[PDB]
Amino acid sequence: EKPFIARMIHAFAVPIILGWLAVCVVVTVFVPSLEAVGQERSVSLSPKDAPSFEAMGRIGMVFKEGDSDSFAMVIIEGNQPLGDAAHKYYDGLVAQLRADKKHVQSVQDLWGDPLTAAGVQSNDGKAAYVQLSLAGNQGTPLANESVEAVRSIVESTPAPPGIKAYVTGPSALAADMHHSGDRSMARITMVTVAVIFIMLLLVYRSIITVVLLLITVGVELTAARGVVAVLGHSGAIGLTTFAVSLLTSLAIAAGTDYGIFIIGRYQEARQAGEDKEAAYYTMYRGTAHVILGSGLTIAGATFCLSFARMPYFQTLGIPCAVGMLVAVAVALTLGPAVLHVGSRFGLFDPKRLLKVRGWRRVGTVVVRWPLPVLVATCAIALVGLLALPGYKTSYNDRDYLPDFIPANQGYAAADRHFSQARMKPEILMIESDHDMRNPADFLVLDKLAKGIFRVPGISRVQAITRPEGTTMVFKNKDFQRAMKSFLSSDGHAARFIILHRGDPQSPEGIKSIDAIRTAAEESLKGTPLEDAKIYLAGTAAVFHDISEGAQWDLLIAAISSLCLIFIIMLIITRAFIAAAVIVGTVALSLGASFGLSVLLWQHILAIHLHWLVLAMSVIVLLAVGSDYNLLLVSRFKQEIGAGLKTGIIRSMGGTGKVVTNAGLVFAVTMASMAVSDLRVIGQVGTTIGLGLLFDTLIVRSFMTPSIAALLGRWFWWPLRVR
Amino acid sequence: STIEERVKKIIGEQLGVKQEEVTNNASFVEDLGADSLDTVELVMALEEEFDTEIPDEEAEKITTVQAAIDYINGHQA
Ligand SMILES: CCCCCCCCCCCCCCC/C=C\C(=O)N(O)CCCC[C@H](NC(=O)[C@@H]1COC(c2ccccc2O)=N1)C(=O)O[C@H](C)CC(=O)N[C@@H]1CCCCN(O)C1=O
Repeated sequence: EKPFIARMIHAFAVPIILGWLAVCVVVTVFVPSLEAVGQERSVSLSPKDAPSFEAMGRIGMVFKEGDSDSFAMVIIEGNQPLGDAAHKYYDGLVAQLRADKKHVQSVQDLWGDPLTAAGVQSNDGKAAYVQLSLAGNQGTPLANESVEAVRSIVESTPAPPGIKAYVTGPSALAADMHHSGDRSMARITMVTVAVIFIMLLLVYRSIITVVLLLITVGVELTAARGVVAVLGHSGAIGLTTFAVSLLTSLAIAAGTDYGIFIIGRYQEARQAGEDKEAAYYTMYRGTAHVILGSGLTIAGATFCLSFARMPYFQTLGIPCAVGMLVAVAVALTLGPAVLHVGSRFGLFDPKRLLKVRGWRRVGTVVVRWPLPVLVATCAIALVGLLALPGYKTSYNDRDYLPDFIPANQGYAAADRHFSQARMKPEILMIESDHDMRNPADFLVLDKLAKGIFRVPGISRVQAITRPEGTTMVFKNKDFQRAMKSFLSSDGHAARFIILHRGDPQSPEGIKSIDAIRTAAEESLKGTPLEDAKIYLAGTAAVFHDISEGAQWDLLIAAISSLCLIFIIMLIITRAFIAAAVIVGTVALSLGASFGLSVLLWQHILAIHLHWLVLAMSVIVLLAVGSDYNLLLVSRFKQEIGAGLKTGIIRSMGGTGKVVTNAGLVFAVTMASMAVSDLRVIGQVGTTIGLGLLFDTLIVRSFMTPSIAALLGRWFWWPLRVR
Repeated sequence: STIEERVKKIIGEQLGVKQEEVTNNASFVEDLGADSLDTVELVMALEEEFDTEIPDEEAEKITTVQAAIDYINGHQA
């Protein structure tokens, strides 16, 4: 049989090649580079419905401390106790920062006040800092512009001798994370292509076939990146450096996998003795639907991230799905077309011999004695859960960027002279219709401050009644400036600046948020301010919410992706238990990938996994593992009719080397993102790489064939097979 | 065509043996250099060439090609 679309691609091959190339050039010229769009259409880090976001907005609006979620800390450091020259320079800097109303919405200038100066000066006296509130939420282009403007102002002001200034804070850290992620993109792609070229040259052993495969992959990659850039430029989608990097790597790996499937089936058909036209038609009949299933599975898996809560997951839905729906159509059309055009000149005939003796022997060893093999590999797959009790997630984005980053460099200026919690303050605000100016409510405020000072892990409570944060007046001249910054202008609300001992952001620190809330409630209970509203904001509260939401979004994304992949495989194969197995044998095998990744990062390298890693890696692992299993099961579907068990052996003999090559190429592509400056991207890539090595070496090789041999004809229920 | 022709076909395909090379008098292990797993795969393949299951102990009677032909001409029933 010669299927229709195969005939049409066969007749119009050269026009198709030139059409896709023209589209590539048109898109690359008529819209900017995708990374440039990412820095033009980036998303805000915080979700909108988070209490830690509403609280910060409310505090900012009530206390007139701007209208943004973002805040940035300016650090002043010196090689000696800061003299009056430091104060003059700081006054000039704060005046200039105030002049820039477009970006700096407010400046919590405390070091300029001799009274509260002790509350921000380093205990050594060699450093000081001031909190700025910048327009635009964390990570948005407005915040990026604001942090760049503040940084330029700080670093252009003439520093006195022996004094240095830095900029820090979540906003600057996010901006620098974006810029460093887009700075390493060229290197990621260069190393990916170099490694693939060094690898594929040892598989096909002729440079022409490798070069044509890589050109097909490049056309796919550029078309996908270009379409996603078009959508981003049109404003229909947000973006993040994670989305761009994952899209690039996934497009490269998946395009190489489709090209490898195409060439592998064509070369097997040629080795069997079929001529060029019949070989191409067999290639299409045996790989056209496998590639489409592979594309839709990955697209609908990465699309399931669109249901996540956190923006760092929610924004990976549309861009990745569009990139994979583009890279697949280009694969399905340029692949067969370029294959046929090259077949005119005899480029894609196999140079080596497609020896299959080893895989047929393994197939007869696994089909015979299926259940022992299934048990033997289920033991390996499930022992990866032993790392679960010791798994510890780290929320400190500060550590996963290079030390030369200006934001990270500024943080070092705090560690050298401050406790590591000073640059991560947490703010508690109480609001009521009463006027807090009255002395009785001031005693209530003091009771609240004392109560929260008792909370574990809390070191300092800088408040209206605690100008320097330590234990100790409403009419004094210096105390008036405390009114100007620690009570609302109407007197209806009061804010408490809270500092921790140790990192507030760590899993230990964030749990204190509930303790702080409870202690505040006990202090306010049985008191006239009991009716006063309470809000919590800062890094601690923010990442407490992130910890709460990440579990749910990971779970929902994983479950939805599993169901969608199952539906796609059921459509492709039309066998219920078959489709169930194709994805179940991968879901069970997620334990091995998780265990290996934890054992490599957390235990061996002593680097905890970033909270993004599992969510961004499981979605790809499910899809790609199910794709390899789909290839194998579709080959079963083909070869069956020569015996239910013998077809399994023949199918392994045929597709054994193809899937190994595709799996190694994909895993090494994902494992090549460790080169990225964002160590978070490195963790994601390495987790997916280890997982897919496990799949391609064990799951599809022993689990699926063993289950197929065990289930007899029930593997294809309801399909009637003799 | 006849049973013998296509059992010959499967033996040849399993062992990589040429059509003119395989013969009734030849033995799988010595003359054709067949492996033990090759014999297991070959018997399993005949189990689906004809709907007849061969017990493991019954696989002791498959030493040579002529034995396979004469065994399966009767056990095809
Ligand atoms: C979510 C993505 C899903 C898969 C899409 C595949 C995309 C590649 C397009 C290749 C070129 C074909 C174009 C037309 C397709 C439209 C349907 C159509 O025109 N019709 O409806 C006729 C019914 C008989 C089909 C016939 N199939 C058969 O007669 C039976 C049924 O399945 C098989 C079979 C399947 C795979 C491998 C070996 C097989 O023996 N034998 C067979 O030639 O294939 C199919 C052409 C393609 C195929 O591979 N799958 C079919 C797809 C839909 C029908 C049922 N269904 O669910 C499938 O699996």
